[PDB]
Amino acid sequence: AVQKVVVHPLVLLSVVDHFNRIGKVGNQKRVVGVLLGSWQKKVLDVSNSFAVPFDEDDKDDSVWFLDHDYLENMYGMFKKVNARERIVGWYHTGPKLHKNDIAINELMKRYCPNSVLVIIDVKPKDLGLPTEAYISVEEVHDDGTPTSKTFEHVTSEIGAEEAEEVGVEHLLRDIKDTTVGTLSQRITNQVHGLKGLNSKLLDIRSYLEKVATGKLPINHQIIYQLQDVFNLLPDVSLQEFVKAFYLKTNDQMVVVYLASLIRSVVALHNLINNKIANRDAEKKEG
Amino acid sequence: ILAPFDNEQSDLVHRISGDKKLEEIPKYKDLLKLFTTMELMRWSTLVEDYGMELRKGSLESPATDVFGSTEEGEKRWKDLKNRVVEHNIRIMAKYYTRITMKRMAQLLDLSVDESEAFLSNLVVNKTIFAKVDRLAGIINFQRPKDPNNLLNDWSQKLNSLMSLVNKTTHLIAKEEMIHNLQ
Amino acid sequence: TRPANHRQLTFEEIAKSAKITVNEVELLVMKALSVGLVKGSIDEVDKRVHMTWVQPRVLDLQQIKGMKDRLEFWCTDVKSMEMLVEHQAHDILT
Amino acid sequence: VIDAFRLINANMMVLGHEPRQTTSNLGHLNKPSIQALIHGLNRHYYSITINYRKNELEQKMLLNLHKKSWMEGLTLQDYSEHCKHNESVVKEMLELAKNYNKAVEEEDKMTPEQLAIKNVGKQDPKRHLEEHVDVLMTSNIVQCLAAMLDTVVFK
Amino acid sequence: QAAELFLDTVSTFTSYELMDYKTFVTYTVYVSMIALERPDLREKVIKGAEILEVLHSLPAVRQYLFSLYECRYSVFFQSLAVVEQEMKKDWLFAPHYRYYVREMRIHAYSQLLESYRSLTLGYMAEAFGVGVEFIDQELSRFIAAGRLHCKIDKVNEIVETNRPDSKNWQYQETIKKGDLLLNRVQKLSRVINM
Repeated sequence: AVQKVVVHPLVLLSVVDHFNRIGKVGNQKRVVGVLLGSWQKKVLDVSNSFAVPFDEDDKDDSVWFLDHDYLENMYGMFKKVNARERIVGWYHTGPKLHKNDIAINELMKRYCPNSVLVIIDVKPKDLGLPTEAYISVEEVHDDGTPTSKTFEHVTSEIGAEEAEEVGVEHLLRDIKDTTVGTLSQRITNQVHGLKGLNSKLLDIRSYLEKVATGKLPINHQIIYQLQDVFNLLPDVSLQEFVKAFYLKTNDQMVVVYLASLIRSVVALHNLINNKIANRDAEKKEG
Repeated sequence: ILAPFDNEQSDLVHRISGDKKLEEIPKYKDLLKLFTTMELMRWSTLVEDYGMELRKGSLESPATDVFGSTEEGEKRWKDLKNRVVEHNIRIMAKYYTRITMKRMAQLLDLSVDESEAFLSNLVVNKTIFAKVDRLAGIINFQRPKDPNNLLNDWSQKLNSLMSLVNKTTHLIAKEEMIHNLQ
Repeated sequence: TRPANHRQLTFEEIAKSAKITVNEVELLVMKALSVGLVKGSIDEVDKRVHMTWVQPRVLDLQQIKGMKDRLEFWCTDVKSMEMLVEHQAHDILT
Repeated sequence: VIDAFRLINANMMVLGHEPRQTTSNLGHLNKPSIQALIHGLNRHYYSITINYRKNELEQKMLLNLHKKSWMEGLTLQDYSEHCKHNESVVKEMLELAKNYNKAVEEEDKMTPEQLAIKNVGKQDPKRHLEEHVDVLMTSNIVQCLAAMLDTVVFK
Repeated sequence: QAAELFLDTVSTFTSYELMDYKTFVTYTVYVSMIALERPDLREKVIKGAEILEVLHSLPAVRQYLFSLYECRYSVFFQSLAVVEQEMKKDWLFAPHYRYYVREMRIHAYSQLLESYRSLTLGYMAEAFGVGVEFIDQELSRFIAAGRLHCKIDKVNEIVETNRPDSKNWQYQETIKKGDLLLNRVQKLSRVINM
């Protein structure tokens, strides 16, 4: 169905300022809007979006209000300026998914049979991506219901277009990477990976702590996946693995040795050239 | 079932199987099932249970063609024996890793010298891999391991670990969403 | 029952546990490999079985605490390596 | 490139007066281009200065572009293409090594005034080998270190 | 490179200034016995029509080549001794006439043990040259040098063979060339800058 979704910075800025301008008026918690984008093969692209009047009550999670005519006429109005765009799904800025999401998704599945839900965090505090992508599906199991509606995650990333790229480059004057080389290849890849892995393990720790003491709704799929995780850890004490590891490392170090030798030779040549060329400049002054 | 093993034979078997009118004739469906499942019998039970079953009914005319003709009967019985021993060889090479020679001859209902003669032409024709040492009666079915392959498998295992750990957390959050909302 | 380390088991153990003689045990494992219940490989000349992967199962609430403890002393290695790599290569960029 | 303009009327110029009375020197920081002068500009309209307002929230949000997940920084690549790439690089390194001394020997047999022009049509190994050295060292070091820490992060 | 460049037997030898053709053929066969191996000694020096036609008039050199090729090690030593006597007093071979010999002998030793696995040193006595003590001393002093990879046991007088990987030998050469180049480049570096 869907493999990857790509998000442009334009919709992010639109989400941010919509949240600001609607939350300044009063103490609302969640806001809703509709996205526009394009399809190609199994890859989805999001270009722009517009807001919509939405109301929800904190007293109960079964009462809420959206506007149909607003959405219809606003889509018709954006049609007259660019016909390539089309309705693809909706977004809500909630920190975490709510109970009513299934109902709203069913409500606006009429305009797009393959609606995709997107969650944007407006005040991130970590290095992770602010966007999360979900798609509805029907799940089946042993007993309880033949089918049940459930969300499933889809990989998301932030893309860029040429004009958008030059705009965001002009906007990001203060912050720019120091060097491109082993620096950006090391810190941006390895340390952040350790951070993310530790965070994930902490979250699963928290859920496991919630069980066998507290609420205790023992679920079995999580247990099956945990067994699969704990069974897949390799063993590094095997003799053959150690021998192969040593062989490959010894094979690899020779190349660095050779490159260092070449660099030393080039440095000596440069020193000779500079000294010879510069020693012949003092006598010209007389 | 007379065709030598190949991908075209395999997918033709898969397409020809599961016919609504095929169940009208159960014996040949049973033969197809026997040739499509795992490790197959030696030689005796099928020749003792289907030899006579190829004379009755109102469809045994190809069976009478296979048996009654002298030269055709001999050639096709030899071909069927070769096919079943090939199937046994393939399955025992898929599941075993190192085997004695006496057990190999025992499972094939034929002597040790014919066993090695039947595996030699196969291995020199580049259809299966096998290395037999006949000073200790050992047969080895596994290739030597290069240093690259071990680390490649290790890296693949690491990638699978990371992917499944990523998968678990989203389901964790979805499960938690519907119990502590209020 | 057996731990992840030292999962290799002999033919006679299977023969005693399943109350059958040795000559059939191979077929048994063969069947256990055919229907995909367990994944592994088997040797013949040395009478050994190398077992690799078995299906998961449900288990009570006093057993998951073992997994919780394993995560407990798993997270600390990641944290320690994080700190070591961060401190060792500080001046490469502040 | 963004500019902002406002129009003026010629009757006020008939009065011998000019618009945009000047009270400070922060209005003349950018000299106009010649093509703006070629068209109407100051005899028909006047340009005004421009500025962009920036806040911390949107700027902090916007810097997430091209950031990659924690998975991409722990993969250690295939151990089969890496040796092929090293083998490929070593051969061109060898050829440039063979070609170096020929250019080293004749560095001063010709007057240096035309020395620079001598390198206008054909490549020079000295500049063309350093990039090989750099990429090779970087790839080898990072590939070693990734496996080095991964051997102990997992079990 | 000498044996490589001496493939001009058929591409003319009009340079009669330095020497005559027969000496050229003897020199080229002498260096071909050093440089190249059996799959080429059987393809270029034993199959050449012109070199064989010339060699037909020189019984000594033909015998010296066929003895090595036909694996008659007993008669090989007489020819080796005669040849080294000849080249000791010869020009442009004297200053290292010993080194050449020290190859051929050990070369023959490496050309017999590579087929069997447990040949006793008793057989070598009547198959290679009389004297068990001489063979023992030569084998020991060539094992100690690091070449001729094999092993000898003296309590029962048995010679065993081994097959070292072609990565160890391809590593000490790299390390020693690196050491020499580093010494040279350091000397160059501190010759300048006083």
